[PDB]
Amino acid sequence: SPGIWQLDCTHLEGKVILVAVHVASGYIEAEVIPAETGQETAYFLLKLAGRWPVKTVHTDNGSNFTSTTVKAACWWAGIKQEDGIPYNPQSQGVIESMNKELKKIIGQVRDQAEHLKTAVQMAVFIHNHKRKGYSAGERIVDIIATDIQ
Amino acid sequence: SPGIWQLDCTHLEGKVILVAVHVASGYIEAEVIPAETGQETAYFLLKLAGRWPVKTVHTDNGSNFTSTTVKAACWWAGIKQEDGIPYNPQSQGVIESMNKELKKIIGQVRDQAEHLKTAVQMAVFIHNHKRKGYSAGERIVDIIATDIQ
Ligand SMILES: C=CCN(Cc1ccccc1C(=O)NCC1CCC1)Cc1ccc2c(c1C(=O)O)OC[C@H](CCC(=O)O)O2
Ligand SMILES: C=CCN(Cc1ccccc1C(=O)NCC1CCC1)Cc1ccc2c(c1C(=O)O)OC[C@H](CCC(=O)O)O2
Ligand SMILES: [Cl-]
Ligand SMILES: [Cl-]
Repeated sequence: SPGIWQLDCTHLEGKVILVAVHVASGYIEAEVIPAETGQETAYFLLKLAGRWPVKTVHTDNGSNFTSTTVKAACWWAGIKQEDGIPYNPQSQGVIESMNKELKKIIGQVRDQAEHLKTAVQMAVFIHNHKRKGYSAGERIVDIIATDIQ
Repeated sequence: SPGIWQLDCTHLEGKVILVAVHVASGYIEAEVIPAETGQETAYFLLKLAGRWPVKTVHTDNGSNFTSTTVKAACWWAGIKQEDGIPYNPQSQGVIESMNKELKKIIGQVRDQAEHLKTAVQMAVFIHNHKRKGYSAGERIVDIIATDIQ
């Protein structure tokens, strides 16, 4: 569980927001891209895995699961690439709610930036710092530190 | 010191590599940009502070210290923006050595990607995972978790 992440792709303003969620904590990273491609996904995972100890990624769709570019990045970064089938139905709901939450935050900050990417990074900040009490940022660090010890 | 970061800018292939170093751990994040501008620096800090609890940033030069765009991002993200004067001369040496190390790693991976940005992210990965025995990635998480507790 310390090492398990889930990919998630959502759309706004004719652009794609690619999100990785640390399952156990709810901590996220995100970026705006013109379109989801294998190359964009591969690069995003390479970034993520240099920053956090990513053991397993549940891909967001079959195209990213299939993509040899994505598989190559997962190989490079030592990530187990897995499907994203919601064997637990709770997971669909969790991601749906998360996408709705993020879009709400982006709306709340949208006038504070010209570019969507800026607003998305503001939303990442607010999401990760929000106390639910601990924040997602606190939880991911505690979970991983506990694992290291 | 859990919240103290240092900016560092280095050049390769006619491009700029912007680096943030977590001082106590040596953990890094980095990006390739066409040129250092206040806007590029501001966006980079916004990303960083959404991902780690950034309390203080020692800016890499006087232009980024002065920049009202950089100050705006530091205001937004709750970061204390400070100068980067090496009152401790060991700071110069540490950064210079870090730049040399990163460039060495980039060279070792350079043929594994067409684009410099990919090679830089590979270098970030290798640097953060390298055991020196703990890695910088382990050190940052331990330092921050101890602080939360
Ligand atoms: C078909 C993929 C292209 N490329 C093939 C390649 C080209 C030359 C040498 C080796 C390899 C190779 O297969 N290397 C092993 C893989 C394992 C991790 C690298 C690798 C790559 C992937 C994603 C990227 C890249 C790059 C790049 O070549 O730099 O560049 C930035 C781009 C940014 C996101 C965006 O713009 O979509 O994401
Ligand atoms: C002079 C800065 C331009 N901008 C002014 C602005 C424009 C409209 C509304 C508010 C504000 C405003 O001052 N907001 C408060 C600040 C506090 C954090 C945002 C803000 C900004 C900064 C860096 C960026 C941006 C953007 C943007 O407007 O989206 O866009 C992506 C760009 C990517 C890096 C690159 O390409 O250089 O980094
Ligand atoms: Cl945080
Ligand atoms: Cl790591």
